Parts: sequence; C-alpha cells; structure tokens
Amino acid sequence: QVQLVESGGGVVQPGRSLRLSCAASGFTFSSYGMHWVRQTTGKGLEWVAIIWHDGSKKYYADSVKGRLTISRDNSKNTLYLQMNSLRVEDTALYYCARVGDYSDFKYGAFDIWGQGTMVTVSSASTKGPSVFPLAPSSKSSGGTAALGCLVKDYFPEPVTVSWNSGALTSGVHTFPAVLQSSGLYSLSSVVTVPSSSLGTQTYICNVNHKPSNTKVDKKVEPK
Amino acid sequence: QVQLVESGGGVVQPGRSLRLSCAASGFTFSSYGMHWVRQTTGKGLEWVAIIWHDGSKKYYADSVKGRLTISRDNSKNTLYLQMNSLRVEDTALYYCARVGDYSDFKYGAFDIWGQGTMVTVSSASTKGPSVFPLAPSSKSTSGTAALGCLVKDYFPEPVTVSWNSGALTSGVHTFPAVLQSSGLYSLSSVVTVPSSSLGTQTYICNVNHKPSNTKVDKKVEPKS
Amino acid sequence: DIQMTQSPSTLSASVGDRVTITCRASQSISSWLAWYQQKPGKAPNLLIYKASTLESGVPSRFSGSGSGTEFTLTISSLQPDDFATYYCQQYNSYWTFGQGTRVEIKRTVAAPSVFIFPPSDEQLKSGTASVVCLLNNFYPREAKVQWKVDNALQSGNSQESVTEQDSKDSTYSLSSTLTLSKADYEKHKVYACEVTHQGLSSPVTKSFNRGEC
Amino acid sequence: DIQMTQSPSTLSASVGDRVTITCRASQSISSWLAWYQQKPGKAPNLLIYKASTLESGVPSRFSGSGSGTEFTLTISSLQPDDFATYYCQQYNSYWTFGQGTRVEIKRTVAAPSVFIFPPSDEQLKSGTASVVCLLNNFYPREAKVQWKVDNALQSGNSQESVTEQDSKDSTYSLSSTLTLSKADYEKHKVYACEVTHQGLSSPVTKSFNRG
Amino acid sequence: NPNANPNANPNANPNAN
Repeated sequence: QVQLVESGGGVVQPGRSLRLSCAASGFTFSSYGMHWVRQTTGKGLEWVAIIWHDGSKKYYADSVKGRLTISRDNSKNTLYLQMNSLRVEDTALYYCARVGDYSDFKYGAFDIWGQGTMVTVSSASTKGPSVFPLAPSSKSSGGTAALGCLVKDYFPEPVTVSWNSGALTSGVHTFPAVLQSSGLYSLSSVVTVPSSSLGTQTYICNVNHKPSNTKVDKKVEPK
Repeated sequence: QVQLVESGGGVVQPGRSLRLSCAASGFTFSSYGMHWVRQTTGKGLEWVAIIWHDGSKKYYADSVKGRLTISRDNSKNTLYLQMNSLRVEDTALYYCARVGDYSDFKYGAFDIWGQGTMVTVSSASTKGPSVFPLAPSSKSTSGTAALGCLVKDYFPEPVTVSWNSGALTSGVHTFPAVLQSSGLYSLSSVVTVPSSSLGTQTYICNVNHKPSNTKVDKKVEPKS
Repeated sequence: DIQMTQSPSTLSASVGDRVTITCRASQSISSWLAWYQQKPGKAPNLLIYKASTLESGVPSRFSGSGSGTEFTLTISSLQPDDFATYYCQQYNSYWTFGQGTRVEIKRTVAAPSVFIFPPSDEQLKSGTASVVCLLNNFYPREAKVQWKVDNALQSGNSQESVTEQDSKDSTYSLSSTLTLSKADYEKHKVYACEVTHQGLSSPVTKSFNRGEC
Repeated sequence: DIQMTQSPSTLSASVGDRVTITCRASQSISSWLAWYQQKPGKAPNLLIYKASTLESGVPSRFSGSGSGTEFTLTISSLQPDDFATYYCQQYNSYWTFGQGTRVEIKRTVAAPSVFIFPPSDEQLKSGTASVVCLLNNFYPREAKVQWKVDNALQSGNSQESVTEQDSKDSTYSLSSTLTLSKADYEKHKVYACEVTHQGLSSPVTKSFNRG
Repeated sequence: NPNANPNANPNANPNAN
C-alpha cells in the first residue's frame, strides 16, 4: 500500500529544534523527489522545501532558509526535516508529498501526501483554563434561551466540552478555539434550551483540559 | 560506415567469466548512451544493461544484477559487458545497440545494432557426434523415398552435414539441433531422392564436428 | 512569486450539480497547474495535473481546463463525497497554492438568532472583561459582526470562530468575543453587537447596559 | 514491468498485400514505442520510433500508428524483401520487447509426406533407441505429432525441429525424435506417430513393428 | 531550475548535450 507516515511533531519554545520524519512504504522511495508543505488557516498551503531523489539538489522557501534543512535516507525510506531556531511563524501542520512522475518540462504535481504532523512554536507554558458563564437573558426571543460557558486562557490544545455529562447534546454548538494576543487559547461553547426550563433544569458544562490535567464543572444559571 | 562490431562470445562452463566487446566506428561513440540486449528463442529480445554516454549512470536487468557489469572505454570506441558467475540461463545471442538521439523526454529507440555475439553456458564437455543412418524402404519405385542421418550426442554447436562430399544438394533438409536433457545436442539431416535410384545410387552423409576434430561418414542403404 | 487566486471562495451546491471553480494566475504558467481536494482532517488529494490531465483513480466527473492565466475545475455531477475544499497549485516557477474554495451543501437562506452575553462577575474580578455575541443557525456562511461601545466602533480587539455543517445542523453558528480591560469596561454603559446577514433586510443589533443586564 | 504483447504471433501474406501488426501494452506508454524488423541471421533494424515517426532509411511502405496501450504497424504494399519477423518495444519504463510477429509467404495448402524411421542397429548397442517421424514439405506450419507405443500415448520423451520456410516451394519440414531405452524398446511391439494437419482430412499414422 | 525532474529516470537522455 502506497502511503506516507510522518512523525516528530510537538509543541516547543522559540529557538529550540525539532526533527520531522516521513517514513515511506509501498513504493520505491529512492526514485522519487520529495517535498515538505506546511498548512495554516491564515497563510494556507505553503511550500517549504524540496529534496532530490538522490539528495544532490535542495531548494528552500525564503521564510525557512538557514533555519530549516531537508534531508533523506534512501536506506531507510524516510524523509527528514531538521528545524532549528524555530519561530512562532513556523507553527503549522507539516506535510510530506511525493512528486508525481509525469514526464514534462516542469514537475510539481503531488500524487501522494502524508497524514500531516503538527508543529506548534510558542513561548507560552502549560496552563489550565478559566471557565466563565454566559448567563441567559430575558425569556420570551422565540421562546428559546441561549446559554454557555467561556473557556479562556489555556495552553496548549485541545480542550473538550460536554453539557450535563453528555446527557445534553441537542442545541450544543462548540466553536473552534482562537489564539489570543497573549499566546493563550480561548474557546466558547453554547447550547440552546427552552425558556421554560431555565428555572427548573440544571445546566453544567464539563470542561476537561488534559495537557494540564484540569477538570472543571461549571453551573450556568440566569442572573 | 556507421557500425558496431562485437566479439568475445564463446562456450564456457557455469560459474566462469566472459567479456564481450563492442567496437564502434563511423560516429562519435563518446556522445551516445549504449545498451546490451540479448536474444534467446525462448524469451525473445531481453534488455540487459545501459550505460550513460560518459559512464556515470548504469542500469541492469534484475536477472543479471551483481553478475553483469557494463563498462565503456571512450578513448578506444569500445563497449564492454563483463560477465561473471555465468549461468546456463545466460545462454543467448548478445547485441550492443545505440540509443537513437531523438529529442524527447524518454529515450530507448535503438537505431544501430551490432552483428551479435553468441555466449553458451553449459557444464557439458566437448564430445564428438555419433552418426546413425535413417534407412529408406525399398518399395513403390513407380514415387520418392526419404533417407537421412541422425547426428546424436555432440557438443558444442555447430556441425556441417554434407551429402556425397557436397555433390548431393537437391532435396536435402538439415534440421536445427535440439538440446537434450543430458546437455548434448541432437540433429537429423534427411534427403528426398527418387525411389527408382535406391537400387544403384549410393548415398553418404558427411558429419564434420570442428569443436571435437570429428569427421564421420555413414553410408545409408535401403533396409527392406 | 506567482500568486494563485481562486473564484469563488465559497459556493453552495446540491448532489448532482455542475460546479465550476476558477483559478487565476498572476503571470502566465502555461499548463503547469494542479488541482487538489482536501477534506477536513485529511491531507489533500490530487485530481488534475497539467491543467487538464485526470489523475488515475479519480472519478471521471472531475475535469480541468484552461491554459496561461485562467483555469477551471469542473464537476459535472457533484456527489456527496465531493463536499470539500479544492486548491489549485501552479508549478511553472516554484510551487504556490490558491487560497482554496469551500463547497458547502446548499439550503435555503436562514437569518441568524443574535444573543449577547455581558462579562461574568468572576472574570471582572480577574481584571479582564469578555463580551460575547452569538449568531445561531444562519445560512449561508457569509456574515459580519460589528462591536460598538457607546456608539464607538471597536476594531482590533475582537475574535470570532464559526461552526460547520454536520449530521445534526444544516446551518452555521458564530461566536465573537470582544475583549476589554476591566477599567475600560467600567468606563462605558452601552455594549452592542450589530449583525449583518443576507437573511436580514436591515442590520440587527443586540445590546445591554453595564450594571443593568 | 511493462509487458509487450503482439498479435498475431505469425501471419501469412503475399506480395502486394496490406499487412497490419498490432501489439498491446500492459500500461500506458504514450507514444514511446518502437518497431523493428529482423531477418534471420541478422540484427534488428529500427523501422518506426515515437509511435509514428519513420526511421531515416526505411521506405515509405512502413508506417506506425496508435497511442497509449494499443499500437499498430502497417505496410502499404508488401515487398518481397519484407518477409521477416517484426518486433514492437516500449521505452517509457526501462526497455521491453514483444514476442515478435512473423510474416511468412502464403502458398497453397500441402499435406506432409510422413515417414517413420526405426532405430538403427548401431544405436541399439548404446542402450538407447531413437525413432524419427519425418514430415516433409507441408503448409501451413501448424502440425501436431502424437507418439503411441502400442495403444498408449507418450508425454515428454520426444523432441521436434522445424526447418525454415523453403526458398523455392515455401514449405516447412518437421522432424520428431522419440527416444526410449533399449529395455523399453524391446519390451513393446507397436510404435506409431500420428500426424494431424490441414492437408490430411484425417490423422495419418505411419507405424512399424519391432523387427 | 527548481521545477526540473526530481525523480530517478532510467529512460532520460543518456547522450551528450
């Protein structure tokens, strides 16, 4: 089975190092040029570096020159990416892609992609989240009220949120986290419930942050 | 004028070595990539090896890797195929071919070939043939009869089979040899003569085997 | 640096539709173009290379066309597994990708339900104030949110994120967080979030007064 | 590993006929296919490269066509010096040839003259007995010979050799050689070779009895 | 030229340019 398996990711601090691996199987690795392509939700898909089939030629993007060096071990069918002097701008999901062997003047079609490995560079440290309530307002806005909890200031990813220990899933909207200016993630989780149940039904959002071993049960009630 | 002359083929026993040489002339030899292609009746034309014009890149067929080595001497316009650890499966006719310099993304159209050199790998030792007659039946003179000689258990090829010291040439059919399970070769050479000449005309097959210095003459007479 | 621009960025479609995706090139790239498809959580998969050649193993419903600077990816009859994001990549000079085109599942327009939550009393004790505006169950994805504090437009101090379509929801939802210092929050009274969406004939504003709600 | 497969393996034609040879490809080789011609005792000669481009010295009769996995070679007017074996090869991924299509001289059908020569007395001394079933001047090449000691067939104790197509009569000749041991030869009485061919309406059997 | 063929090609041009 033709596939690419990557490893070496993780969260590190600015200036540290990190070596990414890309083990290849199912095809002849020694007869293929390889790329590294990183992806973010802000810059999109961005080419990083290319290695020749024999390692004789190497080319890097401008944003990674000198700091990132690409290598290859044909004896072990693995592609490498040495990352040094890591900046927070290097935070991305990194892919390794195989160059399609389609005869032409230019070559740049990628027919096999790795599953991706995540690199997070940040000066932040492990921090448990603070859970604040989003209290429901005046009842009878269509007879349905909105409530939730705000999970602020944690690092790193991820955080899990349930409602009433999972027994409440209708109406739950848990939004993707955002990275604040402080390098700390913030996440919001809401649920829509009838207005007639605010004074008669308990709503507890269960927040779990494994990176800090933090568990918080937050009861949300109107004010 | 543009040609490739090969040499170095021969009969060897398995495990031994042999060096093929492809002499070029009429073109710039140091400018072309070169191939070795072998041809056997069982497998047809099979690619063996390629060498870059300067000798930097070399590729080999899977069946010959480690035992065959393609080399090149551009100062003498010679292409080489060093054959080591030879197997009987390597018995074939070997050509050297030139890569046609046609501008494209892929290359491999062979526009000049050598005359071919034969390599034969066998554990059999030199043995002269034993000649046995194929006696015709003397009947139905009014009608043609068939007679011949069975050339059996010889090695290596070839044998020159002539009839009546080359005087009898009409109706003669010398068959291609067959390789037996013992490693020796077998051949049959028949001739169709008018049955009315069986009573008086005498027929003699002459089997000459140069690799064993063997010359045999057998008279074929009507059995019945 | 050759820039790849894709039009449109987001499009709705149903199963069986003919969708067409445009990829502009900042300069001529001849036919050195590739098309990819990426599903959430998965790597991209190549569909078209050399502008029009179809990748082996890809359904023949996909087809690329164009040369020079304008290119096109076409799906003659869209299937349920085609709802993803498609990127165009050139390889004339180095390698650059488009911004991507999201293919969302089409439905009727739906106006958002707007809810605003003042900061909690326990967060104000910490020195920061977070005001949240909730846009619930709207379609399509395009929506705008403006934060006003005493009729003063707030820019650069808010963030937002959106949900996707799933097996339970055909619409989207948006959560915007206005982050103010405690001192700044106590200095003003009216906090409002103005929502503009296609399903609204006029912008909807939801407000509260500090110290009252 | 791209396999080249030509069809047919051999075809009969006459001077002036329009001959077409088709060879398939296990994978797509685009237009990177070459056609060769090989006469006996000689090296191949390039005919067409790049699927359809004609080699410099090759006459206008030959032409190449097709692309992808199906390719064709066509001779407009068959010249008498065009009776040879033709090979197609791909050079898209390494280098592989087809089995070769032979172009023979088509003539009138002719049945084989069947003879069965018993083993000689000189060979009887060695301990091995060789029987020879000879077929002379038959067309077409397709023919089968079955050895039946008594009433039982023989499996793998016989070899055959076919001469090339004759220069004048354009016919073929076959020589089958059944090899038994003297202990096995002196043990049975009936020895026969049955020949099936289009010339004969029923399998002709030439045989003899030991003695 | 970074966009040249980065793969191994046994069928590439074996002649002198």
